[PDB]
Amino acid sequence: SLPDLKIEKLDEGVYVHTSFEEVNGWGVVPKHGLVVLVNAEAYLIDTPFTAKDTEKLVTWFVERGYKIKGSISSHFHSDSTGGIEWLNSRSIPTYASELTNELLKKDGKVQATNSFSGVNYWLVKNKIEVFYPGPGHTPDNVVVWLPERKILFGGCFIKPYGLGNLGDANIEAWPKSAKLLKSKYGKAKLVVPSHSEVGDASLLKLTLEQAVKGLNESK
Ligand SMILES: O=C(O)c1cccc(-n2cc(Cc3ccccc3)nn2)c1C(=O)O
Ligand SMILES: [Zn+2]
Ligand SMILES: [Zn+2]
Repeated sequence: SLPDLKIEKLDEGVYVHTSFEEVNGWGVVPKHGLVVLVNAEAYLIDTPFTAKDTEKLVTWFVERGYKIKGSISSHFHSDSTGGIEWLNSRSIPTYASELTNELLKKDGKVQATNSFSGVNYWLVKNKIEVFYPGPGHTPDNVVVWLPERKILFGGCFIKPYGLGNLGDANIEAWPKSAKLLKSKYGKAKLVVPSHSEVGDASLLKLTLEQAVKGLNESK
């Protein structure tokens, strides 16, 4: 019924994985994440919704000669963390911020075996960086910057045509968070959202526009 997991090259060493899941009210939801190759090693940027899809993602790169050295989840929702439990069972290092794992704990969900704190964190030095722009889609949402390619994975923060699920959003901080993100990564060549198509740096402007709009319509 749902479309199959999809793995497409985005740039040298950078793939987009897209998994699909029926959520009530949204219909069939695409979820983009990334796989990043650092030498012969693969790093998941977000997991698919499910264990099954996460395992297909892993064997796709293991088949091709890459070992999985780590995954990081950009916020606590299952569309970023759905495969952490499966990864933990395979001894694959999982990462999530302290707050993200805190929110997973409080939801009765399996946590990543590694955490980081602070606004900045290198998953792989000079290759894969994690940055927290402030609350928005969720209290814990973080973006992943790839400095050698100028690719920003915005996750569920980047929302150019609607803010999506507001269940855990902070609509009052989101505009300040988006404006900070827009100035910091304005030279990004590609911007990858969770649920919308890859774009250029204008997706940062549009995300700001939608967050300001969303704040005003709540008053
Ligand atoms: O990450 C989440 O919390 C999440 C979960 C499910 C859907 C989600 N989204 C929904 C939309 C708008 C939309 C409208 C119609 C079709 C597809 C998307 N954007 N994201 C989300 C989310 O907000 O990230
Ligand atoms: Zn979310
Ligand atoms: Zn999402």
